[PDB]
Amino acid sequence: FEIKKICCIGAGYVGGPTCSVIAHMCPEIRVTVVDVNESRINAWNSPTLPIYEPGLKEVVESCRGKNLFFSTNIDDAIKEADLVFISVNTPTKTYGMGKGRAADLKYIEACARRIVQNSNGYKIVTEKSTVPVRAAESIRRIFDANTNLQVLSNPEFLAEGTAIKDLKNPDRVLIGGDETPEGQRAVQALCAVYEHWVPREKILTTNTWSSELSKLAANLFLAQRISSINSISALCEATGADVEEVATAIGMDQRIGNKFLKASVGFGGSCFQKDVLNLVYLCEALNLPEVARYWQQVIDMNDYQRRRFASRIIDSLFNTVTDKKIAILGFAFKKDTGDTRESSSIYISKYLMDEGAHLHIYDPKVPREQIVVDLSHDQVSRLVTISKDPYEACDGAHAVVICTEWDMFKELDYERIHKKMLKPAFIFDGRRVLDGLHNELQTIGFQIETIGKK
Amino acid sequence: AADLKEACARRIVTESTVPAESIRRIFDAQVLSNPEFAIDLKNPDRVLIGGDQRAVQALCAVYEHWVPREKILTTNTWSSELSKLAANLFLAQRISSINSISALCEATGADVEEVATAIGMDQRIGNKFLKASVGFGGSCFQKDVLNLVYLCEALNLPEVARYWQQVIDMNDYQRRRFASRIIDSLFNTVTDKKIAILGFAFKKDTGDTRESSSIYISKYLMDEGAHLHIYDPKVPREQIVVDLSHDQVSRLVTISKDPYEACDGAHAVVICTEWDMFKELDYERIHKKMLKPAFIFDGRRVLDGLHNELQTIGFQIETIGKK
Amino acid sequence: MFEIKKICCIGAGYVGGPTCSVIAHMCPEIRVTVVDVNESRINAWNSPTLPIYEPGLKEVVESCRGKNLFFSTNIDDAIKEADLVFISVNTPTKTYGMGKGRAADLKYIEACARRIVQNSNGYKIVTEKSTVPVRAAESIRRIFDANTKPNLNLQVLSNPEFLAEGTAIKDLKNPDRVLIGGDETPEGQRAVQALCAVYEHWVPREKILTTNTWSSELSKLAANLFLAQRISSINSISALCEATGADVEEVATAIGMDQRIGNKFLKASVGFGGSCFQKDVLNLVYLCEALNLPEVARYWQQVIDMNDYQRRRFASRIIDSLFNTVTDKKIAILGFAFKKDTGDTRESSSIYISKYLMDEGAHLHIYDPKVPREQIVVDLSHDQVSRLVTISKDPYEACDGAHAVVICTEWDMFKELDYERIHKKMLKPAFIFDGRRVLDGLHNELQTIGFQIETIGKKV
Ligand SMILES: NC(=O)C1=CN([C@@H]2O[C@H](COP(=O)(O)OP(=O)(O)OC[C@H]3O[C@@H](n4cnc5c(N)ncnc54)[C@H](O)[C@@H]3O)[C@@H](O)[C@H]2O)C=CC1
Ligand SMILES: NC(=O)C1=CN([C@@H]2O[C@H](COP(=O)(O)OP(=O)(O)OC[C@H]3O[C@@H](n4cnc5c(N)ncnc54)[C@H](O)[C@@H]3O)[C@@H](O)[C@H]2O)C=CC1
Ligand SMILES: O=c1ccn([C@@H]2O[C@H](COP(=O)(O)OP(=O)(O)O[C@H]3O[C@H](CO)[C@@H](O)[C@H](O)[C@H]3O)[C@@H](O)[C@H]2O)c(=O)[nH]1
Ligand SMILES: O=c1ccn([C@@H]2O[C@H](COP(=O)(O)OP(=O)(O)O[C@H]3O[C@H](CO)[C@@H](O)[C@H](O)[C@H]3O)[C@@H](O)[C@H]2O)c(=O)[nH]1
Ligand SMILES: O=c1ccn([C@@H]2O[C@H](COP(=O)(O)OP(=O)(O)O[C@H]3O[C@H](CO)[C@@H](O)[C@H](O)[C@H]3O)[C@@H](O)[C@H]2O)c(=O)[nH]1
Repeated sequence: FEIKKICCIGAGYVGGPTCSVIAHMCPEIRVTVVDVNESRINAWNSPTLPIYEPGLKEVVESCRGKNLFFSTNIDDAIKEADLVFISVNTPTKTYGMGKGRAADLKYIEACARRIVQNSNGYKIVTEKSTVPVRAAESIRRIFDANTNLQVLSNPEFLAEGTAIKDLKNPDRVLIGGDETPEGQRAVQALCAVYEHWVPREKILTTNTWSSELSKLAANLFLAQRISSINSISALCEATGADVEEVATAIGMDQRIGNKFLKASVGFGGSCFQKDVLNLVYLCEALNLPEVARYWQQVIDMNDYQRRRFASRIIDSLFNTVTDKKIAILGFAFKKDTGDTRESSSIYISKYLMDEGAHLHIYDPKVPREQIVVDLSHDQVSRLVTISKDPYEACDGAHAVVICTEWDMFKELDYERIHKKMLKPAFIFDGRRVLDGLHNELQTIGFQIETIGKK
Repeated sequence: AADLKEACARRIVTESTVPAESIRRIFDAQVLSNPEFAIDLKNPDRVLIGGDQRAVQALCAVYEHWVPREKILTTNTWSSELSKLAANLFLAQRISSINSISALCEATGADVEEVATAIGMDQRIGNKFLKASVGFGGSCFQKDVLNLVYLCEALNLPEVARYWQQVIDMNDYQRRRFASRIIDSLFNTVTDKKIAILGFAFKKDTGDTRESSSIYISKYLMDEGAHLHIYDPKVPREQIVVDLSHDQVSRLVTISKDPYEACDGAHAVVICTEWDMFKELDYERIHKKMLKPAFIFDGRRVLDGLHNELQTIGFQIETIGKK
Repeated sequence: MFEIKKICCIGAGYVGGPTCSVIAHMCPEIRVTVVDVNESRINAWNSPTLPIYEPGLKEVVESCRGKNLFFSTNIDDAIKEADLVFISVNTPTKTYGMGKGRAADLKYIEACARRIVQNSNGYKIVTEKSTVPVRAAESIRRIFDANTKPNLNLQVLSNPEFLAEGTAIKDLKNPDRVLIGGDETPEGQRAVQALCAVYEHWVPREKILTTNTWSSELSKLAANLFLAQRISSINSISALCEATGADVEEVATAIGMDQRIGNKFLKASVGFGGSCFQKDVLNLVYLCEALNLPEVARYWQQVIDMNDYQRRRFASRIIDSLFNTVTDKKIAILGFAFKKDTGDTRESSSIYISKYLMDEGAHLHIYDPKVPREQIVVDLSHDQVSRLVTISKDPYEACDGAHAVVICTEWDMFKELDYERIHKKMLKPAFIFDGRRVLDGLHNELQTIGFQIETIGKKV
């Protein structure tokens, strides 16, 4: 049967865009996006959405109330839907066994049990959340216990900031399901939904475990690249080579690809580190410590890169930063989003705060309450100010610290900035956005240090 | 670490894969970089040339006969020497990463071929050098990782040193757990059992055996006392003897002239090189003449699909990245 | 040519105050102005009760306070009037962030340099007496080269100090040597020579060494290294003595008679204290980890670890002889200063021994002849103090009913106590743990009296 009603438990960075794009593409399907956070739902029904995603505002306003809905009423959405997406979060457990390593599956378990408490007849439950391998066996055991529901895997590959383009023109779609009769009917049903706008060559079908594991493996390879090119940047700094030339060189070899080779202060975002940690913690239970400590190097290098960079700043400021004003330009974890999950800016700020530095922080899309929240747990009242515009942040600053590649940081007037900074002045370029702009800054008198230059 | 023993350099008074500023001091008391990346010579992805200036352009002038200036990259010399290494790093690291994934698959019922397929369709990742195996071989890869590791130990960059050292370690793990897998399947002992080793080259379509995983699987099985019968189409007999020597070799190694005679009375067939001729073998013939139960360890994913036939023929088959 | 006639010293502490009082005493024709932010301190200098205890200091200060020696909170005006500016502030170990517990906190220095280049014009010599990491001057030079003014020409020197507390006045008046470092340029050597001219009034010329800034800074550290290494080395031997039957004092004598080794700083102890020895080693250990010298770092780290071991060994001997329980047991701590003839407590082994016994729930009664009472209370805090710490007005009150007497500071008076009397009112068995060897030779008398006496480097 053709899927006519779709429910998505979890209206976050996945459930919101992914269902907006399903509705814009499939006008004969009813897509209700639900969530327990009533303020989140209400924001999804607002002129100011709860997440900044380019193109997302257009897409939502094009369907909300035609076939795109956002509701707090979790039950009826499931009861009447033909397909329930699970797109809830799977953080790293902060407690109990595996604290700091294992993924917390309590929010998935919550969906699985509310689905069966609120549904009759035939429905397709799809796991889009990034789970461990064989987690779809767990939903199956639940459904075969409190007894007709099928369980599928359809991970997402959207990266935040480019989520709309990536959802309209995906490299591939991954659908994993049972190798049974009942399962292969449910898979080709989900294919039908995607086939409205994804070509069939770019829809990949496998079994449940191979799918759950492909998502982790892909994120490992991606994260590994960054760390790999990040490690080269420290190599460059010690041999006077240049990480951008080396990266450009590496990337011309077609078998390597030219993507994901931009050195940086450190990868951030909701998923990479938690997924790597997840896979490592998987490996211990499976008695696979080599695989475990192999991928663990992807995290160690990231942590190194951030620390090395944080120390770069303190060392250069004549080894002390207590009571010194420093500007942090960029708090989002990447450009063109307002998500600050695991942003390297948190980790540099927290390092600089431990030295007693007074921070002035600016970011175009990140709301101030998030920064205050991210930097706390007061120490924040004393040391952290949040600036309305950048020139305010650098007024009387000893140093300018760029942690996010917002294109506008080139556009700044460093003549003006230099006139009002304490002397001597420094710029610490954590994203290489200022390449080529050096000689200017050098003549202006700024001392410019960046990732991958001696 | 790099055996730089220079002998090329001083004789002169462009490059090899090196860690050139030593040249400019010998010469101080025309030095560019131009490393290599088979018959690849004809349509190179890119031609690397590094210096400090018309000399880069003389060497651009020579390549330009068949490579367009778009595909020719000039840089400083340090960045040229580094770029050669880091490429091989990223390449070798892809292989070790996918090898690590295979172990994961074997323990969870995923297929490394399905997982690699899904991985590589991410254009950012790219789908080259993602075919799991028993271990990467060849002159440059392991040499180049170690070389860079030493270079890091001597620049006080141990975080970096030990990060890339995992590319070697995981390759070592992939080779030993395969060997360990052969031995465990044959009831924990392999002493005096004939085992057929199929394929001694490091990749297919070469005679090159340098650092071939076949060397290390064979040596592992030699430490147990297995009777190895080795056959490889192009690798010369005497190179096998030399590669396993340093007597242990004479007591345990037969170099067979064809695969069917090396598989006769064997407990296991261990495929280490991806020669296509191994796919086309009469495996129903092999199995009648092998001891029972017969085994096939496919360290190259060359028997994919044929499993049902082989399994029904009565063969017991184990392959990388699929239980 | 150029003569220093006005000296400002930012920092009125154990260095700034004595070094300037001596300078002023020997040079009637130079105006020495010692400034500090701490108004309660400055005011104590202008009082008859000086803020620190140094034998002879009260004499030297009173000799020229109001004539050519002054103490003022007016940090701004002294800078602007001075021909020479001493930076003499503290460089503690960072208690936070990167290098916590290792690296030196340069914030106070950096504060001086910016306040100097703000409040100053014309020609001044900026001199770094505080103990800094190698190259720390170079940071001051850069601060001056970016915040420059018309006709401002601030010169930067290294003039490290070697006085020991408890001998500061004697050391400042006949120092083994003076160390001055400056850039090997025209401008620097001018300023180097102008600082020599000052010291030349009372110090022999040959004893005035001139080097570059680095060499100067590093020398101060290395000397402090070599010094502490001797203590930790003899303390190491003392351990081997209690295990073998040797006697550290006998061994120390035999060692120091070799003139290549020399016979000073071989007096084994519960462990070295004072503000500089531990931090200066750690500072250098930290400095090596940035210089990619891991072998040198761990070489010097041993000085600190041996001293931490000498202390904890002693604390454990006490606790073991009280059968590993000390709860509510009275114990007398004689000596809280880090050496005799001083009020200073910074890093005094007495603190650490008191902390080890407070973790056992003992009732400590502490007596010191010079350390002020609230200092001890501060030093033992961060109430555990309320329940466990009494501060004694005299040693006999401190030993009244005690299980043990722990001598930590070699105050000459402890050796003269009425130990017959102490013993009568102690609980038996009645221990004396001598952490300073001040009671050697009284072992026979103390033993017939009934005391259980133990000491560093003597076998039990
Ligand atoms: N952010 C990204 O780029 C991508 C993330 N993923 C994965 O997709 C998942 C979704 O992550 P995000 O959307 O970024 O996180 P999120 O925190 O923004 O979304 C989770 C939402 O689900 C709601 N929720 C949780 N449990 C619920 C329950 N029992 N009932 C109803 N609502 C519930 C929460 O209130 C929250 O608003 C994660 O597992 C992530 O690893 C996969 C691909 C891309
Ligand atoms: N005490 C000793 O035996 C010797 C120490 N040194 C070195 O000399 C330095 C001075 O140490 P001490 O005098 O013993 O320490 P201290 O703590 O007694 O003296 C420092 C004084 O400077 C004041 N101060 C700090 N920053 C200031 C500022 N910006 N403006 C004005 N006043 C400020 C403080 O309030 C304090 O009164 C240390 O770095 C030490 O390593 C060198 C030789 C001997
Ligand atoms: O060359 C690069 C590329 C990325 N980054 C950093 O990597 C982090 C994450 O970037 P990105 O990959 O876009 O993060 P996400 O937006 O979370 O997307 C990733 O994680 C998602 C959730 O697992 C997957 O859906 C996507 O495929 C995957 O790209 C950011 O902080 C970037 O600054 C670099 O430093 N250098
Ligand atoms: O998907 C793959 C691809 C290769 N391999 C194995 O890994 C090795 C790769 O060898 P190969 O790449 O052919 O080695 P070389 O022929 O020495 O050349 C490589 O190393 C050179 C030196 O670093 C570079 O110039 C080349 O671009 C690079 O392909 C072989 O043993 C293969 O069997 C796999 O296991 N999976
Ligand atoms: O043989 C000895 C000598 C000293 N100490 C102890 O070691 C510590 C240090 O003693 P001392 O050297 O007098 O301390 P300071 O008074 O701080 O002076 C030292 O530290 C100063 C600051 O760096 C330097 O200027 C001096 O040269 C150097 O002697 C004290 O707690 C002593 O009890 C011993 O245990 N055994």
